[PDB]
Amino acid sequence: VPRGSMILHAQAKHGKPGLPWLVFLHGFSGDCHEWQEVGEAFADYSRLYVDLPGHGGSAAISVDGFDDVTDLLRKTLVSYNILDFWLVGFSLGGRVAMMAACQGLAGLCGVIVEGGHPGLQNAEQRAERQRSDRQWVQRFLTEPLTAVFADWYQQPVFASLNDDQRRELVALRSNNNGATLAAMLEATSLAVQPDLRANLSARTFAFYYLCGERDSKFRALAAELAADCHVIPRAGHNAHRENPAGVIASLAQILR
Ligand SMILES: [Cl-]
Ligand SMILES: [Cl-]
Repeated sequence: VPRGSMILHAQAKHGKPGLPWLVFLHGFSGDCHEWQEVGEAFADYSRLYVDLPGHGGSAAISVDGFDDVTDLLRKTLVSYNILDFWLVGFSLGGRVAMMAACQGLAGLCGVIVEGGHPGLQNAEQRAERQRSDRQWVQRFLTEPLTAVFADWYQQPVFASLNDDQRRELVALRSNNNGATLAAMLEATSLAVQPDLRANLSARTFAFYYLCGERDSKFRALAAELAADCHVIPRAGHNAHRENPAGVIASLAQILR
């Protein structure tokens, strides 16, 4: 997909005529396949597996911030003539879903966020996240992805995984490019995101949170939100990966 393309790369699967679209957004280092094992259990719905800037088929697409991401995501929906849709976003894709929904997405039915940070409480928290993400960026601009992702999947957010799940994940995310990953990590960093709580509290849309039972970090952040939380048993931060069945049951509760 060209570097100057106005619409993001995505894989579409049509469903029943009367049903809305399920627009799936992956997390950092993922691609449009991420939500496919869970999404393909909702064959009645039309499904849109979007590749975010610096990821998958949208890897040549460089963005400055959430403003560019939202604009591109909006234009991508116009491309598939999507008028009624759900934004289902995981972690980074979760943050791009709340950031986009909060700045107007004509035709949104609701936003389903899985382990997506609503935003840091202040500028002091953001300044220290900038510091941290700049170190991460530097590793993605100098080391083989295999070596970077080994330490990536060792962060306290992934503590609940075993070495075999990590090795499987490290190998999968290596199928990327550190230069585009580092630009998208910097352009949509949590250090540049505002605290979206007051907007989510005054939201015009429907909002639903999913969390892995072992994801203590994002379970605590969800408790602060006036949205239903669906805690997924025997799963960590990536609940749709560890417990596809658990997450399918949560989506049915919400949609059907
Ligand atoms: Cl992951
Ligand atoms: Cl697994």
